[PDB]
Amino acid sequence: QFEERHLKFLQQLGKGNFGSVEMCRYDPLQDNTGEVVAVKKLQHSTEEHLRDFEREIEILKSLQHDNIVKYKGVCYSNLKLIMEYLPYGSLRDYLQKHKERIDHIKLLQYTSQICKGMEYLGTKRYIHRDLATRNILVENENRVKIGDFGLTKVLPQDKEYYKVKEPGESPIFWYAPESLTESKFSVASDVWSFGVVLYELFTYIEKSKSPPAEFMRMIGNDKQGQMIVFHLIELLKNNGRLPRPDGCPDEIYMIMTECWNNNVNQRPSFRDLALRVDQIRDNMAG
Ligand SMILES: CNC(=O)c1cnc(N)c2cc(-c3ccc(N4CCOCC4)cc3)sc12
Repeated sequence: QFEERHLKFLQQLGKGNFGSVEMCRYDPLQDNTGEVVAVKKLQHSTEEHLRDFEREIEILKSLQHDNIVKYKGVCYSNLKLIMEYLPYGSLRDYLQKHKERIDHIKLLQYTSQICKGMEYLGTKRYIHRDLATRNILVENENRVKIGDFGLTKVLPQDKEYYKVKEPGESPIFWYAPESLTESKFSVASDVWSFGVVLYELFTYIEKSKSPPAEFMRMIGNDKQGQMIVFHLIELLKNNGRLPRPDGCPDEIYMIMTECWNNNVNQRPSFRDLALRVDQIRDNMAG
């Protein structure tokens, strides 16, 4: 395992749900020849959150895929999850800062990699529940990886869905209708979120074009607080949806809209999404 005393703090990487990820140098020979790693810990350790974190850690190390962040180990005294450090950071920050370097062909390359990572999750009956570009990490210009699994759950053997309502704030603008109304999470709800991720990528993370900003504008910024979810539910019920991003090809927007089907069973599979995206990639190449 990783020893506490040999882990040197370098900087804070992010804060989500109930954790924090820090950039650290694991230097066991204290001879600055050690590798930099990412360390995740609960920002406020609760026994309920500790049990969830333990599960999260088991989920991540049971995963080995090119498009999933690598598990490196754990650190015991306050439990800490040690993961590989991806130098380019989250896709959301990377894309926002590098839009001039990233074209549509590369956006589809990332899209394809995200789908393959998700199809791999589904093969283990894992439901991510938090897909968004901020949870995708960039290893290099050509490779992205799903980098966080804090809300990931395992489907029960007898059901094709999982019910769960956690205390606090949820990323409601990335949530499928049945996740908002019934707290139901499934591969199909991950697909709905994947559609939002696709939307995100093609907006190049323009601040005014974010899902929260767009939906709040459609719902009315003169909205309340507890009623926000209620109005979001109604908007989606009446087929209100995120607009086609500026410059987005019509065939890409259709993938988005198909993922945003109110009918859970009509949403495409991740396997099919990969095939349609790779087909469009090839048609844009030659
Ligand atoms: C430039 N290098 C990096 O920044 C970097 C490198 N390697 C990594 N493995 C990670 C992981 C990161 C991270 C940051 C925020 C969250 N959140 C916020 C969203 O909600 C989930 C919790 C999770 C993971 S950053 C990062």
